[PDB]
Amino acid sequence: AGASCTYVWSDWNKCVCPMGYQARHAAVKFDYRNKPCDLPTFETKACSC
Amino acid sequence: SNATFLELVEVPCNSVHVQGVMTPNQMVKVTGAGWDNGVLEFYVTRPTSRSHLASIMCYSKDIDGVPSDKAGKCFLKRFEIDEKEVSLPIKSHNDAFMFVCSSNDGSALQCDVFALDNTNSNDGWKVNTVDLGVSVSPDLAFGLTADGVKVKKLYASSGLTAINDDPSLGCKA
Repeated sequence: AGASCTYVWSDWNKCVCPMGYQARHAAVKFDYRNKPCDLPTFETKACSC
Repeated sequence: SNATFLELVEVPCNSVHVQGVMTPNQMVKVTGAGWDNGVLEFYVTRPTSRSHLASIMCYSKDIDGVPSDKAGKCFLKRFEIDEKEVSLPIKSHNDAFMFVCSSNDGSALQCDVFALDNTNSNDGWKVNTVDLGVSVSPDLAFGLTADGVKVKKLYASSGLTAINDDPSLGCKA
C-alpha cells in the first residue's frame, strides 16, 4: 500500500504582496512506528506581485 | 526571527503560547486527523492568570446525542460577548482538520479552517476563512480542548516565538 504519512496538499493561498510568495498546507495523518512523519506539511513559493 | 526563510516550527507542547504580537503574514497552525467524542473547541486566550478571548466550537454530525440544532455546525464564541454560527467545513469528528490563524493587518484575528473527509482523502481539503471578531494583542495562546484528538500537531511560523520549555503547558521535557 505504502500510505503517505501526510494528507494531501491544500490549495495555494493568495499571493502575499509585495514580498511575492504564497503558501499551502498539509497535515500529518500518522507517524511511523519507528520515526515521526517526515513529509512536509508547509510549503512556500514565489509568485508575481 | 527563527529562520532565514518562512517556515512552520512544530511546538512540542499542548498549546501555542506566542511571545509578543501576532505580526502580519505570520501564523499559528493546529492540525488533527479527527477526534474521539464530544465537541471540538479551538480556543484563543489572552493575559489577564489568563482569560478566554475567542473560541470555535464544532459539533460532529456523526455522534449520537448531539442536539439536532447543533449537529454538524460550528459556532464562534467571543469574550462573554456572544455566540453565533459560522460557516466552516468541519462537519464530523471523523474529519481531519486544520486551523491556521493570523492577523491580516496587525488588528483583526482571522483563521483559515480546513476539513478533509477521511473516507475520501484523495479529494483534498475544503477551506473557509472566519473572522474571529476580536483584535490581536500581545501574548496570545492557541490550542484545542477536545476528547481524543488524533495526531494533534501544533506549529508557529518562524517569525514568531512560542514557548517550548514550560512543563505547565505540556511541553516535552
